[PDB]
Amino acid sequence: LAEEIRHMFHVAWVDPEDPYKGYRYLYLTPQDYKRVSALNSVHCEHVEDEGESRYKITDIIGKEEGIGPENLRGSGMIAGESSLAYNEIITISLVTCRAIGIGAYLVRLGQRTIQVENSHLILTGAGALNKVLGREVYTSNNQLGGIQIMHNNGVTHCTVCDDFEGVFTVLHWLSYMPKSVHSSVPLLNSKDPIDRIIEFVPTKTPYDPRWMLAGRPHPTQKGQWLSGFFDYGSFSEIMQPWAQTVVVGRARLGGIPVGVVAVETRTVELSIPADPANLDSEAKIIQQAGQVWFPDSAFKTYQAIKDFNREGLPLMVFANWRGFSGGMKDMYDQVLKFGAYIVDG
Amino acid sequence: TSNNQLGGIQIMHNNGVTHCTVCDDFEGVFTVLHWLSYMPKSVHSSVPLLNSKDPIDRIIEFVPTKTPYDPRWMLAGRPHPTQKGQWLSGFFDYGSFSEIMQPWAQTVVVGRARLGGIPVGVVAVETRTVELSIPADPANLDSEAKIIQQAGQVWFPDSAFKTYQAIKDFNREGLPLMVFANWRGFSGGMKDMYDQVLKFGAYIVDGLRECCQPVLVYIPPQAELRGGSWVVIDSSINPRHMEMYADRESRGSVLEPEGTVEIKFRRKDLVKTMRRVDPVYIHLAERLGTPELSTAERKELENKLKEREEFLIPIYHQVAVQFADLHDTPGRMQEKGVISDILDW
Amino acid sequence: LTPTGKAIPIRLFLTNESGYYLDISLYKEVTAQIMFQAKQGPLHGMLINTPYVTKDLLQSKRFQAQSLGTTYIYDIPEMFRQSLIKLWESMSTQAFLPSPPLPSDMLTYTELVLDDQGQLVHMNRLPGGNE
Amino acid sequence: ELQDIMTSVSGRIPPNVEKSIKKEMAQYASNITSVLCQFPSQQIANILDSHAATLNRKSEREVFFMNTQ
Amino acid sequence: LELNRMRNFDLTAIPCANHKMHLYLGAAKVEVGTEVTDYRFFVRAIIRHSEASFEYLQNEGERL
Repeated sequence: LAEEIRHMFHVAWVDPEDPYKGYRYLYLTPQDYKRVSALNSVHCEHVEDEGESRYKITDIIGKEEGIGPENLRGSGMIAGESSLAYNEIITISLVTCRAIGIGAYLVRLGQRTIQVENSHLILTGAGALNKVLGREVYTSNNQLGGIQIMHNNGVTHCTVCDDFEGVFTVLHWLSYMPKSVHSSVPLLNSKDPIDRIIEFVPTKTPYDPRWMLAGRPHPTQKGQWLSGFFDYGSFSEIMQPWAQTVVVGRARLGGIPVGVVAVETRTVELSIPADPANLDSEAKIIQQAGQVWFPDSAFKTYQAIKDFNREGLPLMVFANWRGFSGGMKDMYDQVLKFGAYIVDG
Repeated sequence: TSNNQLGGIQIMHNNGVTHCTVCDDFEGVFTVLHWLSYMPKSVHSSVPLLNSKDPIDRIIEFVPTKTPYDPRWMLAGRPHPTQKGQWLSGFFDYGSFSEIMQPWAQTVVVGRARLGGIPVGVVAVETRTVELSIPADPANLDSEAKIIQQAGQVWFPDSAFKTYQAIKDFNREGLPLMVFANWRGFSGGMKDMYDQVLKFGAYIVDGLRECCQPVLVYIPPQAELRGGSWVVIDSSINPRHMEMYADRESRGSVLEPEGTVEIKFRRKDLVKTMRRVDPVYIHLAERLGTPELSTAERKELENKLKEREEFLIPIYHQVAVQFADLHDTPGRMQEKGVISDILDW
Repeated sequence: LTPTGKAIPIRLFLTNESGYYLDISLYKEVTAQIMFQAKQGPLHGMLINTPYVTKDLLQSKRFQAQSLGTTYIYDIPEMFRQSLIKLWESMSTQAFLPSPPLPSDMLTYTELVLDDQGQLVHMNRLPGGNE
Repeated sequence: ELQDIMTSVSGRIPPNVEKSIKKEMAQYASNITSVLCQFPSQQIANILDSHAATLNRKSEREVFFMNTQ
Repeated sequence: LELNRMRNFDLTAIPCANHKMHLYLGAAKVEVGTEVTDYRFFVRAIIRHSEASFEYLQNEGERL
């Protein structure tokens, strides 16, 4: 707020001899008006009222630059370019302590998002809403945007304990991506050879799909190794705890970075948290069949593949989906819409 | 009991998958062709313009109100309250607005219309509290259909998608878009945030970025636009093609005034403002500002201070909030460059 | 120099941090209060009796960062390196990679700063410089 | 013709657009005696209009008006 | 020896052989409100020992 006015403005009372009768407008005494008035600081109009001559404050323009709606303008501006760029180049982001409003929107807009413990990922603070919602519903911004909301709802992609491992994840991520569009495949000599046979075989009996993908320890006589399809230790997941009937990430097969998809085969159990704000809401627990596309799965599944596509990667997909779920609510919840969208990708 | 339970108009119209519903095949084909009367023959062709019977050099009679209202009236007009059957004209041609996805997410209303016979796509905001009904899943005996109050002037998950869908949909038609924005912000509560309203705000930018024809945005009277709603539709996304106008009675900040005041109108500012303006405080301060006071007078004065100040806080709080709101006004907006000109509805 | 008969004074200031990186800030003593003039150099031009920066500036901002559970920005470049060096070793498990570089050689940064027109300018300066 | 107008409006000038226009007359002058030299019309006008993108929403432009006109 | 460029520092002269080289230990000179924060060992020389000079300067420098 324009400080220059705060310490010298006077109130134009409905009645000065009693302020509690309300106020009409704010104004400045002539020494005080004669100074912001000259400087394109505010917009005023001269007025005669209750006898005296005032420079009635009509609009505050504010000689202090940077405290007005331009900051909101700047925010959209840096959002838009990044959206096109993200579909054009690699963006990665780590939110360490808190991202608020445009900060939140830009990290979120960038999509691949890393979160340090005790941080939160929110746009507007718990205080305003608890007040708007009439009671101290929430006590900490982490309640709104912490991993307990955003990791459980698919807004957080990956989580981290500190900035360093964030930096590690950023740098760890970069090892899969081509430096530019002018650059090739560049191939590694992986320590998992390629012209080997795979020992682990998928089964009718259910199994953790990361083993089909990444390999596994020999269940009995360790330390032997049941080899998987992909290079041991090479796969870097995203969106792990939400809608686990499908799994997305990047890996390397013989040292070429790729994106990788596999399917959980046992029915997934999704926990929906209770909204303490809404007294009806109880924390539901939902069965999510394996090998099925849901509203959630189609949104999340499209995103990993799409990202790889704007990057330029070849894809090797272990495709395993039986259909869309057809119950009233989830169908009502628009799985068709995002199903249509995957086709575009 | 019926495939319509799964995919009937009662699901797809209630969730916005169906744009229009019809009673029979004949009337269906009619609806198809009726939409097309707004659409360009090809992408190489202009929107087909009509010479509308609602004249172009008319004034708009209906004025959006503090009292809640159906937004087609602001957009499409309404009947005159007194001398019926007259019509309070809306912005767009009388009878020209053809809504879609009407019963789903009614906090915002989207459709196609004509302005002086120019077809445009249109999104406007419902002002009465919406009660959105989510049906009960009969498959799951726990699920009961809750019935939720959905505030007006807010972006929800549902509202943002319907708005995103209509806008996305309209953009590929080749229509100019007119958004009569009347959003206080995005909802930041656990459920709506959990239900991913943040996600679709980023997405609209991509959607809005692809626009190839004029989009003229006008914030109608009694609307306000803060933070998320302006930022995600700033002309910066497509400066090449976007232009902006704001009503005198529009508003904009990262944060609306009540939350702004809380930071910058503490006791000190109230006391300071009283001390400058309040006659009693000056009087009190004159005596409290006296040396060599009686131990009687001193403690009473300290009491007089606590009693006068705290008792005085309400009036000066109202005075305090008005000052802040004047910084965020359209007058400043044009000078500071966030709007191009101010019109009168 | 050998023919010239033009004796110059050159207040050269040497810059070395953790690691064997030796950054030489070489200037010339140019006029009226003498002025370090060579590139772009860390604190390229300044007068000569420039009182010496006290460290507790840096210290002060790092405390604020830990208190928000994050890392101070000008400490990030070495944090990039520590993560990056640690990465080069761990990845040698996974793949045959070239030999890692020395900590001094893993990473180099140059500050980018907006001019009046919002255009980029390269600056090789000392940590703690944000405006 | 570009000397004489641009000599009498040497002041009141925003140097970003001036250094651009004044460059290319200099290299109108360097490339003279070519068989194929024409004025770079769209270039001088368009360059100024990069700086119309940021200033023009503000009416801050009446010094600028007599230079952008 | 532009020694006023550290007046906001605390340096104590120790007499020393190789009398060219005066080394000072520096404590950030601060106001009464606060206690010194910087603790640097300074070695401050003067160099005049009579292409040869440059090599001489280097070599003498390591010895020094």
